Amino acid sequence: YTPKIIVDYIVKKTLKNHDIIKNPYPRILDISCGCGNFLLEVYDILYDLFEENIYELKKKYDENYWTVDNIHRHILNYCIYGADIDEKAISILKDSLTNKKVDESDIKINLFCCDSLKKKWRYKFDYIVGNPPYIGHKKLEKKYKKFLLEKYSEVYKDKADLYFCFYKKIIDILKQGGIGSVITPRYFLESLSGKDLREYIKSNVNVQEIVDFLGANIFKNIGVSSCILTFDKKKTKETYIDVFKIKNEDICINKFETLEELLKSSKFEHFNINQRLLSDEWILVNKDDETFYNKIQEKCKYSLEDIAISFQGIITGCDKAFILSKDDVKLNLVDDKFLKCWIKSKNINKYIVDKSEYRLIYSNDIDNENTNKRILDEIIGLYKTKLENRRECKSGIRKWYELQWGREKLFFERKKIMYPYKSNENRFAIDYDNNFSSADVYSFFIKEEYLDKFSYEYLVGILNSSVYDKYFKITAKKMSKNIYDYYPNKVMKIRIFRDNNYEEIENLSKQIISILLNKSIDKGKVEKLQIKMDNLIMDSLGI
DNA sequence: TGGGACTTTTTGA
DNA sequence: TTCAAAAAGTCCCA
Ligand SMILES: Cc1cc(Nc2cc(CN3CCN(C)CC3)cc(NC(=O)c3cccc(Nc4ccnc5ccccc45)c3)c2)nc(N)n1
Repeated sequence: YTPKIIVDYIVKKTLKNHDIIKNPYPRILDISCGCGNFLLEVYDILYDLFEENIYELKKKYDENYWTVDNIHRHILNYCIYGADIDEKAISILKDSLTNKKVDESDIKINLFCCDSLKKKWRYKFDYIVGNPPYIGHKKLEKKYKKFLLEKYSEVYKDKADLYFCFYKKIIDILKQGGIGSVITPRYFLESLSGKDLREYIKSNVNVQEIVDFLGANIFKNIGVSSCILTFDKKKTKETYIDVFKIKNEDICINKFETLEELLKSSKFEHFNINQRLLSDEWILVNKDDETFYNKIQEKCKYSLEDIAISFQGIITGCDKAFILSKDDVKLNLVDDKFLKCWIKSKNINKYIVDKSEYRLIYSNDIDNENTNKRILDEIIGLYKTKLENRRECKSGIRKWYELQWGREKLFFERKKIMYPYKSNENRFAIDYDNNFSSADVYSFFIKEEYLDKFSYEYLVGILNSSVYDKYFKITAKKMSKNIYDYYPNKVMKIRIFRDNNYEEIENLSKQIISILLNKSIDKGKVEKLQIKMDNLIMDSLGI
């Protein structure tokens, strides 16, 4: 059930400036009405609009048709259209619409109980409103997904969400100069699946307003990040997008009776984006952040991808059969050549890695099963059946006791920089202990030809700085509230500089490392050091 | 007695 | 062959 305030805002956004005198026959469609939250409000708005200009319509058009008593019949005959797949909800909505007036004379309501994505729509619509469903993967049928791939190939790929196709439908059946307004999951704004959908939206319609609630709990007891999209097919030359980006994600939607008061408040920020200048990922930042990002990009002559080699952690396929507590007795059964240090995301802090509390049995170095039979029978064999259900074990590529994705031994066993893949801040650490990690920690190492130009200490010094934290978070992908995705595709794009401040930055980073490593804690001074380093970085970037 | 955050491994390429 | 992205269900406490 969509919140009433958002429904009212969407309906008013679509219908407020409709010239009922010029076009007293508007077609407003809900594609996922369900109980009919949007359609009842549309009915109320239309009834008020018709009654306000009833005598003007009576004078302009047929005098006998336009009467106050006939408004209900006219709205139900020519104006309101709803579609859904639940017949009980359709009947409830039809009863609610009939009870709005209180057959007597051929009362007909244009409500359809059908698959909206498969219906052959006989005519397009002036206005479209609503909230497409959020049910995918588990709910879809094998035959249904194949039909989606064939029919909606321009927005639907692999395991993409269903509502993508709904966008494809809403644009297609929107009359020229019409208005559409929906509330959907926000994930398509920056996910790789939505690239085709975003291109389709950009090239087919004009986006007017984007309200981005980020991780705010819009829907009660549902963990979906929602956003409101308003678009039109009007012949416009400028096509600038208003963006209302939320600031406080911990708000509840009761601050005012109207969403406009919330948007106009300090809990939201507003900025304009030129649609023609949109990239393929829809960064959607304001002017100050854009200037900051542009200056940093211009100042830096190198990037992480240019000078570093990145990789993903070990994927064992069954962690319980290979990861043990470093104090476990069964580790006496394993030769120390097979044991490697193992860390988690929580082990990663700024500039350093916590001491490994776990050991990984690098079983790929076990050649035959007869020599190390004790390890296989008494440690790894406890999950052997599960290990045999892995894809590569079935295909015959991987032995049952081997790691499914053991990567390269030498990549991990070197000096390198590690970072968690999901964090609330930049946490890049130098690994001095040849630590191994799961896929929750990514790693990279400096290329040989860039070793003299760049050092690990300097890299972690600038990367953990507040400047680079803001710089990354500007374009970073947000998947949860206060949690960003630190993945190689976005991390390795980070640009880095090298100037006369290099030596002092590296020295401050080394001081921070030395303070962090020493057992007796005096960590407060690190903050002070950090501050100084940030200053230098700003002096380098002119910010 | 109800309500949200969390890391392992499955899978396309 | 192996990369890396993203899908995905179990749990507890005041
Ligand atoms: C926040 C919360 C959790 C909770 N239990 C709970 C907690 C935890 C984690 N803890 C442990 C203590 N800390 C060190 C960290 C937090 C784990 C579990 N079980 C688990 O079975 C568990 C443990 C680790 C990872 C995962 N797979 C997923 C992780 C993340 N995304 C996913 C999305 C879809 C599907 C699966 C996951 C499941 C259950 N109970 C209450 N009250 N609150």
